[PDB]
Formats: sequence, structure tokens, C-alpha cells
Amino acid sequence: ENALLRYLLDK
Amino acid sequence: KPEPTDEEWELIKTVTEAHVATNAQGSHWKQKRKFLPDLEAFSHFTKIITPAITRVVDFAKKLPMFCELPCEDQIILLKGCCMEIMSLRAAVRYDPESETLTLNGEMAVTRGQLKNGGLGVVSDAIFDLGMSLSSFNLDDTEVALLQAVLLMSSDRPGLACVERIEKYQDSFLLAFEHYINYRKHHVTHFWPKLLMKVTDLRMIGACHASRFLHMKCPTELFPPLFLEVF
Ligand SMILES: COc1nc(C(=O)NCC(=O)O)c(O)c2ccc(Oc3ccc(Cc4ccccc4)cc3)cc12
Repeated sequence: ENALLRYLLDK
Repeated sequence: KPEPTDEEWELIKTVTEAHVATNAQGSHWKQKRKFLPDLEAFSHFTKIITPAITRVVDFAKKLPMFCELPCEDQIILLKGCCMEIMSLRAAVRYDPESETLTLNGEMAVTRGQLKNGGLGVVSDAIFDLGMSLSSFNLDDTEVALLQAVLLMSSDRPGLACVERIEKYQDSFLLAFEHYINYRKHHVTHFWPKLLMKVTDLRMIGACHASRFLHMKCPTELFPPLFLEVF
């Protein structure tokens, strides 16, 4: 959940 | 009226640059501008929000202060401020002539279009905010600093580093007020009026998130990054 936000955040 | 200290000129440089690098078609959004012609108006709207969200993420990541926070805080802050910032970025591009805002730096929409797109009353709020901001003549720096203030909101629920985020907000608010002192806008009580625009953007943020909870329309019709930041 927020799996894509977390992807874009880490880099 | 105190003006920016050396370190505030530096923070102003940083936050302005983060904004300019992630703001769609910076200062060439009006000549490169198209106009548009129901869950079909919503369809045209959902296929174009994803890059607007992506730019807000990109802006946050160019703030070292933001990058120092733990990922769970970073996610919460972005959820809180994403529609507030896309809304500010759209409102500062209000064209009084065509009575449009600009999305993704090329798409002009009217009050009626945004409303039919499913924003409801939030559409009227974003347009009234845009009309009232024409006389404010906000530059890249003032827009970037409003954005940083909205991002560093210590009061979003479930944050771990409430205190640290609060200190970042305070640094931005002081530099921002000092920059405002320096710019000597021809508008009485400028800084108090700007704090009220922050409040307007926060109500747009809280009404946006409220409206999303009310529009269960199957969720799959909505793009993933848009159902994440609500
Ligand atoms: C203020 O909004 C927006 N701003 C910008 C912007 O200016 N970006 C910054 C920059 O240009 O630099 C955009 O590009 C946008 C692109 C698509 C967009 O689509 C919609 C349309 C309708 C809804 C209805 C809704 C409401 C609540 C809950 C569920 C559904 C949702 C999303 C809204 C945008």
C-alpha cells in the first residue's frame, strides 16, 4: 500500500 | 522590516530551484497552451493527473530537508500537500482573459470543465484563489516557498518526526516573510493576506481528500498514483 509512492520516493 | 539573512538567501535559492526544475513549461505555458472541447470528462482528467503528482514528488525530493525524513513521514507529507501544490501551481496560471487555469503547463480548463471533471465546489475554490492571486504577482520564489510551507505540515496524522518537520516549516516561514519584506509588494498587509492563502490551499487539500472518499465510481477507473495520494 503506497507501493508506487514508495518506489518513486526511494528512487 | 528584516530582509533575508545569508542562510535564508541560500534556502531561498534551493527551494526556488526545486520549484523551477519541477514546474511544467516554466514561463512558456501560455503560447504552448491547448484548450479542451460525465465519467468521460473524469476519464480525460485522470489520464493527465499522474504527471502533476509526479512533479510534486520530484519537487519534495529536491529539498534536502525532505530527503532527511524517514520514508513513512515522506509518504504522509506528500499525501497531505499534493493536491494543495497542484492547486497552487494551477491557480498562479489563471488567465483572466480566457478565464482558464493551466494544467501540466499546456492544458487550459474553465471553471465548468474542472467542475464536470468531478472536482465539484473545489473547482470554484481553485478559480477564486487564482483570481485573487493575479494582484499578488507571486514570483517563482514566493510560489516555491508557499509549496515548502504546505509540504512541511507537522499536523498531518501518523507522522513520527512532528517536531523536526515543524522546525523546517518555521525556517521556511521566516525566510519567506523576510523575502516578502524585501520584495515590497504594493498590496496592504501582504504577509497576513498570504497566510490566509495558505489556509485556502489547506481547505482545498482537506475538501479534495474528503471528495475522494465520497466518489466510491469503481476505483480502477482512477489512476494508481491518484488513489494513493487520495
Ligand atoms: C488542481 O488540480 C490539478 N492541477 C494540476 C496542475 O496545475 N499541476 C501543477 C502544474 O501544472 O505545475 C494538474 O496538472 C491537474 C491535472 C489533472 C487533474 O485532474 C483531476 C480532475 C478532477 C478530479 C476530481 C476528483 C476530486 C476529488 C476526488 C476525486 C476526484 C481529480 C483530478 C487535476 C489537476
